[PDB]
Amino acid sequence: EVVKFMDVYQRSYCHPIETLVDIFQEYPDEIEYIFKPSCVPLMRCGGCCNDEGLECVPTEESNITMQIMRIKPHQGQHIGEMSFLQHNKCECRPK
Amino acid sequence: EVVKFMDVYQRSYCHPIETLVDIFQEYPDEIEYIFKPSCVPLMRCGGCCNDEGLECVPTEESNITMQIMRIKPHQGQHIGEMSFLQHNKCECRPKKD
Repeated sequence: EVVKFMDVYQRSYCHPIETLVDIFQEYPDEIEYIFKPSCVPLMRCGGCCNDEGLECVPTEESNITMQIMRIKPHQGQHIGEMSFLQHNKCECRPK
Repeated sequence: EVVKFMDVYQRSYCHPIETLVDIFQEYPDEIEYIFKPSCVPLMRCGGCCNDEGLECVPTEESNITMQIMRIKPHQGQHIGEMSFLQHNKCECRPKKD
C-alpha cells in the first residue's frame, strides 16, 4: 500500500499532534525530584507549512493536569498533580 | 479532567507513535530538490523506560512508500514514490551507544 500524495499532505500539515515530551524540558528548574514516568503525552503543534518562509506555531493553548510519581532519591515517593501546556490550535505564520 | 497516573504511564511508555519527520532529515543529500510536503507521518519509537540504564529502541522495522512532489527549482515538478523507515515494534533495552 503506497500512501497517496493528498493524505500524506493532509496528515503532515501543521496541526496539534500527540507528542511524548520529557518532563525536564517542561520543568528545567527542578533539581531535587525524579519523575516517573519521565515523559508525558501532550497535544503539541507539529508538521509542515506550504512555504519554507512559514512556521507552525500554536494560536490557542490550554493547560492539562496529570498524576506524576514525584521521587526524592533514597528518601521517599509521592504521586502528585503536575500541569503542562497543550496546543488546541496551530497556524502557519512567517518566521 | 485530571489524567490518572496509570493512563499517563501506559500512553507514555516506549512504543511506536506517529511522528512528523522532515524529509531532509531522512534524505539530507537531496537538498538540491524541494519536497512538498516537506515533512511526512512515520510510526517511530518514542516515550520513556522504567530504568535509567534502558533506552527505547526499535526491534522490528519496515519501509513505507509515499507519493511526494519533488521540485527541481526553476525546471519542474514530479510526484514520485519515496521510501521511509518505520518502527513496527519497540522495547526498553539496555543502553548501547
